[PDB]
Amino acid sequence: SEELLFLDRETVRACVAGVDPVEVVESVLRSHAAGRTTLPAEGYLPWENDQGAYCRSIAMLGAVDGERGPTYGIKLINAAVSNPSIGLDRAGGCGFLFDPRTARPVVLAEAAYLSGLRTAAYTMASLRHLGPVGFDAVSFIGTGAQARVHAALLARYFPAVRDLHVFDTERSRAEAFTGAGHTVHVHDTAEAAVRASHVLVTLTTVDDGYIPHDWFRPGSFVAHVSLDDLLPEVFFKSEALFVDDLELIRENPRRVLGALLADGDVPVTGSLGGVLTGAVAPVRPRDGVVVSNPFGMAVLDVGLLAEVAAHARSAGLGTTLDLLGA
Amino acid sequence: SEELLFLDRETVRACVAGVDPVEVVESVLRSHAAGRTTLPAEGYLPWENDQGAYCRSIAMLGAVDGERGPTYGIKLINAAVSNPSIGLDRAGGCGFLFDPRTARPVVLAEAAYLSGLRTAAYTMASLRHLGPVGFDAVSFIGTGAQARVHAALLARYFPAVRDLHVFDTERSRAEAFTGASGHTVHVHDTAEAAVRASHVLVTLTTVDDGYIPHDWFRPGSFVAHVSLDDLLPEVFFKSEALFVDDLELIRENPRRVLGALLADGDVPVTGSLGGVLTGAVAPVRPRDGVVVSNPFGMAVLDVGLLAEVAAHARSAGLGTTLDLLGA
Repeated sequence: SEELLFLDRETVRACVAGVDPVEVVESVLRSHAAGRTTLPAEGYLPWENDQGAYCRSIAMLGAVDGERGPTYGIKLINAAVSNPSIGLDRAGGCGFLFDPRTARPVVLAEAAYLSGLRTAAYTMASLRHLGPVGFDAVSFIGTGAQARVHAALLARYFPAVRDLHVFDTERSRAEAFTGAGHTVHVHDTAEAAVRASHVLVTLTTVDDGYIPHDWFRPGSFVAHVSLDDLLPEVFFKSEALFVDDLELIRENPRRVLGALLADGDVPVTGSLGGVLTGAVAPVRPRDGVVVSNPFGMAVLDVGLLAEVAAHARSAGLGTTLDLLGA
Repeated sequence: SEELLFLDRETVRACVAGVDPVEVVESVLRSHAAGRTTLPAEGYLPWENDQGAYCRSIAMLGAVDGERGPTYGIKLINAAVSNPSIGLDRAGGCGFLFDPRTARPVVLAEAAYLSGLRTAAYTMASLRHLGPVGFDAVSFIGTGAQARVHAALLARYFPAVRDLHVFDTERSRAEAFTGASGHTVHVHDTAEAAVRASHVLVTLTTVDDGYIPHDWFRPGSFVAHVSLDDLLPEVFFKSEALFVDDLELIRENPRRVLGALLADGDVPVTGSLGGVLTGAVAPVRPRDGVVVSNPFGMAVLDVGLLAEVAAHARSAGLGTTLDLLGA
């Protein structure tokens, strides 16, 4: 017999509602800091569709030798730059978990929601350890699927947050955004949104940097999820600068922090994993801006899918696919 | 709005029955020779299970611009060396096709059978062009899932083959091996005895060290080196001819004996089977020596075959729709 536990997006959502995704992200970060994760070279398949738009499949294997037992899996994320044009999310795809004994794929999950949830759970972990204590407002630049899942996790982990201050270059999207106990304030300018609070999450798709140091209040934090919004001076003038994995950042010099690392020394304080293990002291905002610049690690998605699968099994959720059919 | 066409093993089996897998492999090999493929590096995740046995996941992406236009996909194939000793096929996994316009996964198939089928189809293509003509015997070293599908394709593509000469380090596996209905199986008690019993050998083991010297081969012999680590270096060096699938791809995996030899100096590589199929290199059939075929294995062949299977499934009304989103 050859079987797959199949978890569609609505099932993955239900499982995430029933587990602690921030606790899982912190556990995998501690495993990674201890050299107890494996992130092999990605499979990368680029092409151009018939309307000459950039398309790709990225196959991201990962292993966690973690705080329960070993986990093995893959995240497969595919994107077409032309998808939004025809009403589709840019990215879509699937994740598997592998049986430690037999290496068989035993779980298949929709993965594009789980990818956004992983990113938001890292943001929450970063705010817990490195953010201002007690912030009651958050600013978003960009108000799509990523803002919705960040807002959902703010309601779970930061109930003091009652006000979201949003800007989107697509004004109609900003006006449609409702969050998750949240009053939404739509601003005419990115500047107004940043100045309206002590906590910024950038969730754009921009290539050109535009956020100067001057926009931040003293005692501010930015989760640089979109990776190309902050001007170089913000990194150099930062009160503290925390990454997920400095080697991943250095290997991606098309993003501004990676580009700066190739020009010479940058004042990187450390990794959030380093903070979680006690290898580096946390720095919360006081006089300046604390910058969090995570590249994103598929070992987080593998760790989250293992927790989601364990929940699905004990709660009898999802469908069994027979791979043979007899 | 996120639907997969799901093809289980028996459904894939049914589809392969109605297509020409060797014709599909030859077509993709010609596309590959012309540079109308993309063959990224394979993704590799190895580990040690709690029995202490070698396990791995291999993620193999590929693209072909061929008979159905551009095709994109992946084979995810995982193996544990311990599986057979607990009564499971060594390898299992899944394949996808991607939409050319959106890149979304749109077909999911069981892949272990179709993996074996692709390997066997390349063996048949290699025998058609580079084998002895009219051979009526084949030897196998290793008698598992790979040998069963090789025997299935011998029955279709080389009906003259009446006798299979087999050896397995576990004789119970060799005794269990039947081939297809037109085959007589002769179990031999050593790998040498199996090799000397015919002029065509397929190595289907999971060994890491070479043991087959040049001396074992009759003159006018052929070896399909599927298992990649069975032949000693002297077999490559003394070969009457030596054909690869992709010489650069073999170069980039020095773990395997041919790759290792290319690292150290000159090896008499004749060319690729794709090169034979397009006319870039002359075929050499066995005459006085041994002809060696050493295919590393290329995902573009899996993607081409899965595209042909998926088109057949649609036409036949086979497979089930999965919803990736739900209610």
